[PDB]
Amino acid sequence: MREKWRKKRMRRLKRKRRAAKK
Amino acid sequence: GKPKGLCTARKLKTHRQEQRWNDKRYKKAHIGTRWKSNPFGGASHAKGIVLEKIGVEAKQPNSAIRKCVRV
Amino acid sequence: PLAVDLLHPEPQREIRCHKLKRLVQHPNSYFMDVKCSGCFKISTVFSHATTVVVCVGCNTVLCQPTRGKAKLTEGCSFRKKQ
Amino acid sequence: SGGAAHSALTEEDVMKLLATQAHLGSTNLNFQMQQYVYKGPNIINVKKTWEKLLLAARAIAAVENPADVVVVSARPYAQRALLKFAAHTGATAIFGRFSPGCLTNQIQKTFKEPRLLVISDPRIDHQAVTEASYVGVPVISFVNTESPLKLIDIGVPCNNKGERSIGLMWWMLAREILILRGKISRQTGFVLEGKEIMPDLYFYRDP
Amino acid sequence: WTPVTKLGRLVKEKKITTLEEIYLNSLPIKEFEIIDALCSNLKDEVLKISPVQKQTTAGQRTRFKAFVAIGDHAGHVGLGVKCSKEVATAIRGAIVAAKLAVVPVRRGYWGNKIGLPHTVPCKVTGKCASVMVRLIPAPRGTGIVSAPVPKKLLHMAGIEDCYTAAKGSTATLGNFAKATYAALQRTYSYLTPDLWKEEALEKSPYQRHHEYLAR
Amino acid sequence: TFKRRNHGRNKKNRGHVAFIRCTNCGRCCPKDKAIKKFVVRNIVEAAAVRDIGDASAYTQYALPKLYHKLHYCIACAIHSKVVRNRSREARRDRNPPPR
Amino acid sequence: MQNDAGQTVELYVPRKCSSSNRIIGPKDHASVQIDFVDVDPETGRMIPGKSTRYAICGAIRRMGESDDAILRLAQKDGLVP
Amino acid sequence: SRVRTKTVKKASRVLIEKYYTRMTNDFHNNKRVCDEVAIIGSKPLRNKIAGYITHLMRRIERGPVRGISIKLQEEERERRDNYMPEISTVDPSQLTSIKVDTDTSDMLKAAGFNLPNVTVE
Amino acid sequence: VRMNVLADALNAINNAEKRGKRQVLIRPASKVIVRFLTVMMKHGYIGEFEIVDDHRAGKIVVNLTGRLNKASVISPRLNIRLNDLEKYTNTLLPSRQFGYLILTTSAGIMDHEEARRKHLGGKILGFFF
RNA sequence: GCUGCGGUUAAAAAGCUCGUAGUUGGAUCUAGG
RNA sequence: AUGUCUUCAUUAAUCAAGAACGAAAGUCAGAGGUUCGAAGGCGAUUAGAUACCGCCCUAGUUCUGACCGUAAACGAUGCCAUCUCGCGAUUCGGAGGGUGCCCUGCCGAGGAGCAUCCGGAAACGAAAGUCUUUCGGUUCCGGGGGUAGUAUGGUUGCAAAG
Repeated sequence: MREKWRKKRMRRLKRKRRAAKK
Repeated sequence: GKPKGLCTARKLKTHRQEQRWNDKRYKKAHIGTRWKSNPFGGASHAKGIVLEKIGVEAKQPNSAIRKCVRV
Repeated sequence: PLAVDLLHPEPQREIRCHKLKRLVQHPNSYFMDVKCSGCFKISTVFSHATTVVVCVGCNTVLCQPTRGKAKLTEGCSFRKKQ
Repeated sequence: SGGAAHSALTEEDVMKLLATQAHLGSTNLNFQMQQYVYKGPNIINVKKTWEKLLLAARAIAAVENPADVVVVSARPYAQRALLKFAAHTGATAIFGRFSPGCLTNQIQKTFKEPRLLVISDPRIDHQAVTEASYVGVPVISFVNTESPLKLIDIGVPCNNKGERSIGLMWWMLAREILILRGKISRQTGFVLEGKEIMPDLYFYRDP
Repeated sequence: WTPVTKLGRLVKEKKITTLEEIYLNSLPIKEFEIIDALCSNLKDEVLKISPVQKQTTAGQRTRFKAFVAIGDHAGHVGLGVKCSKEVATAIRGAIVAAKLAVVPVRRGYWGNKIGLPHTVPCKVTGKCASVMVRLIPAPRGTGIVSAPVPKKLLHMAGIEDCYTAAKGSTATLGNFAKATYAALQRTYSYLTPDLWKEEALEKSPYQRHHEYLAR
Repeated sequence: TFKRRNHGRNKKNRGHVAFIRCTNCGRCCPKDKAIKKFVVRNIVEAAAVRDIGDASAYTQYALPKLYHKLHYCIACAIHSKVVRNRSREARRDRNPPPR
Repeated sequence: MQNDAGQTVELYVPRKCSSSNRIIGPKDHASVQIDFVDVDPETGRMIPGKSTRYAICGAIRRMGESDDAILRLAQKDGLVP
Repeated sequence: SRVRTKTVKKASRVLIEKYYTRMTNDFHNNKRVCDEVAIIGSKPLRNKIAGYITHLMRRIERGPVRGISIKLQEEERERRDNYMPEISTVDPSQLTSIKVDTDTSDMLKAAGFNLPNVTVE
Repeated sequence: VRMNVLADALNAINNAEKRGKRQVLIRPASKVIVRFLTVMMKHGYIGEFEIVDDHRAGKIVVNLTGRLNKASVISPRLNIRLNDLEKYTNTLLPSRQFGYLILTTSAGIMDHEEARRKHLGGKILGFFF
């Protein structure tokens, strides 16, 4: 539960980047 | 383990070339953007003009202000 | 032991060794003349027979297949062949 | 042994073995003791026992100074046998616990420099075997069918687990050492200064 | 000096006069006076003194470890290590340990067998933890192609010409020296064809000079 | 560092083992890993067997027993002291402790 | 080892195990050298000063084959039938 | 408390070993003999030694005590060791009807033996 | 799948020698194995060996003299010329005084000394010392 | 790192299997005198 | 797997690309909805408590038909062949005896355990051994720590994402 939350954070950031680029 | 057959020269050479790209030195020297990224463009010396002067806080545990100039 | 005669192994060991791991391979099976009380016809039969060997005209079952050596029917004796 | 008929196994000698049950080794067997076993308990080969006993006797006699031969045992049954063997053969005896460092610690006042070491049981006296392995001291040992032969030079197959067989085997070793030394002879028997050395002397007596 | 062992008694009585019989019979040596008496040309050197610390309740307890290499430059070399509270005592104990650990080294020829042996008989590899040292024969005049630490040990052992290949954490002085020591002492354990000839076992010194020992 | 040769379980020749719910905490633990104990006890405590016997309505009545197979997860087992931590050497000892 | 113009300039020739023919190192302390006294068949007394020497290396001794190795060596030399 | 230190224990052991004859079961007697046989620098120490000596004597009377060598006890032990019966229990005279199992199949035959006394069960 | 009977045989010999055994059994035999063992015999690194026939590849039983440090196979069978024979020997053998490098030439199977004397190259087979 | 590295825990065995290209493939033909 | 004096006769091992299967969660459609239960809402505890604890519960958890293709998917150890030790137990089949059970230092095939050469930085490993004495065949992977499995491009997917 330390790097898994980093993965979750990065996934949220990637989702936001996808929404912005779209 | 690595291949050892008498007719595996292609595989050995191709694998070695492929894995050379995972080497920091080889990649640094053959990447292709070295000239564009390096300020001196591959030279040893360069000339410039002064703009301002700054003091940089030396890293811990050293305490001092090193006196550099922006060129 | 360090000194073991591999060339001439002990016969008891050779008998109690796996058929493929002997100095020279040899099957553990054999052919036998089966004699069944009655028609008294000697019939050659394989020890580990997998089919049901039948009398020629005597028309009776001599052996029954199993997982190992064939099981001779009751009342039938057998003698190994050289 | 020796390729001679005068040193062969004698009728009464083999008799004593069956009398004392010195041929019934334990039900566990060692691949290194496959040799001294003829076909519950495992019955050992009396001829091989005799030959190994003679070989051990010759090895011990090779030590011209009897004190240098050291006999070590910790089994309670073997204390009488060890004391009698030491007295008769002029050897040195170690009873009970073997203090670690006898053979490796030169500063110890218990320090000894045996030229030859004899053991009642390798497993019981494992410490002595390990210590001898540091100074290169040859080891003879009374070993049962399941005993380990690691670092054992001459293993005399016998029933060292028994109550009476151990005493009989120690008595036989002393007898052959003295026979081959000249203090006694086969015909006269085990006698010194006119006193009959009887196996029951070595046999274990319960207090 | 009052010997406390049979070997020491024999050496003091001069019934054993060279280290060669001791090595032949594989008799353990437990008194450095034996080596002192049987090798009068030994010279020693302190390879390194390094402090080691043990954490305790009231700080760190510091003891110094000394590595010493002794040799005669004529085929006998030994390596000792001693850790003690003081550098002087550590050095003395390391010298004693090296003396007790002195071991024989076999020399050989690279090509033509003319003159005295100068190099190792064959390629010999020694190891200690991670440091592995391989000694390879070299022709005359080559010198010792090696790092300083193995070079010192080879000089003490008397090898004049030798190539070296060292691998692992060679910065560990102790392990480097011990690997070199193991490689050097492998020389008289490697079985080459010239030692195939069967020899006859002779009486050990204990067997031969037993009269004085008993007396 | 690997603490145990068996990796804290009893799983050999097996891919997946169904789990059990710990008797105390309720946590899911693999059946091989969970510590099991079979407790057979008198239905009445030793201090009241005599009272129940004297109050019995029958000349000779055998008092029944409770049989419970309890599974504990590692945490609750340690907390309840069904098992204890052992030295490095004593960890390899597999014989059940004296009862 | 022979070398030079025919001279031997080895420090010493090491012993070899009587059973496996392996060199016995100067620091092989698990090796042993057993001696058996010679006996004349009839009287059964040791001949003074006469013995047979056997050396067994530490590797074999530790492997536990020293027993059988000594027995086989004695059988070869006739000390045992 | 009342645990005797190694000093007292060693002194008592040495005194018992060297002057067993003078050591009786009486504390006053042990104190007196200690006074003349040992130079002890403290009266409490002397009394502790005497008390432990009496305690040790009480056990010596019951039986041998490890760490203490007593002349008479060792004579008794060596007599028990030297005990030797009139005739061997393994003499062929006594060995008459020994019951042996089938091990005789060849163990006592290929060896070249035909023991009359052995009886195969 | 077995692909180098010689490699397996030399591995078995090496293991037996390290364990100190007096005889070792080599599974499927072959002419190459026989010639390798014959060269080792001529050079005295093994005792006599007996080829057990069983109407198949057969077996060998070799007597070990306890004199072999190592017997190894070089795979694949590289081509060695007379000019680099010296380099290969210096690379593979412990010393110039002993140890042999086995080649397979047209003249047959020999050691590097015989190959040099006859001025022959060929394919490398293995080495022992 | 072909000679010549490493992949349980330090970086590194694909979740597992089938499979084309590639790579590698058991013993056996004239030995002797 | 075992048994086989049955048949073919090299037909084999490993495998870029390619393909099947692939826990749980998750998505789509249709049935079911007991239990438990993300999210949600309350009662507690706390300085706060968007938590641990308790109560009521929605998706889900179940089935059918399709997607995704990821797990500490672990033995953190690729597959095939071979050699090196001891002991006694265990599952399956066989052989020989005795009365389903017992015996055979019985034979193979598994799955382990403790006596273990050698190996390893060590922990430890009958393999992680038979390697500077390197070299049986073959596939994949690593090259100081981060930036970062991120940006960009490509591709698959309904999406999440791979």
